[PDB]
Amino acid sequence: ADTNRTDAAALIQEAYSDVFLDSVSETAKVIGTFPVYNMGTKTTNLPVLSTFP
Amino acid sequence: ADTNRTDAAALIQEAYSDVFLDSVSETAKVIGTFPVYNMGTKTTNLPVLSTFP
Repeated sequence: ADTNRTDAAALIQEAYSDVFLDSVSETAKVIGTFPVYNMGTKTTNLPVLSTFP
Repeated sequence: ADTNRTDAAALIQEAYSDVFLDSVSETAKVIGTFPVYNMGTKTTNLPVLSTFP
């Protein structure tokens, strides 16, 4: 006879690991790749040149 | 041949001013005018002489 793993089982803890959770927040790929402007109010006016000399 | 204010318009932002911006005035007067009693409970009884011999 021997003390089996099933006999000792109450003596044995499970563990925990986060390896399959994401390590970092995503971001909008448009924010990552196009120019970003920090707005101070709901509407910003942006002039564009339309015709020239 | 001349440019104009209409051609240049997208270059021309409007200003903002507080000169006529007034908050509401405190027009309330009975608490400053009349005798004030600081109530300590929902109801206060005021005995008065009603009739005399």
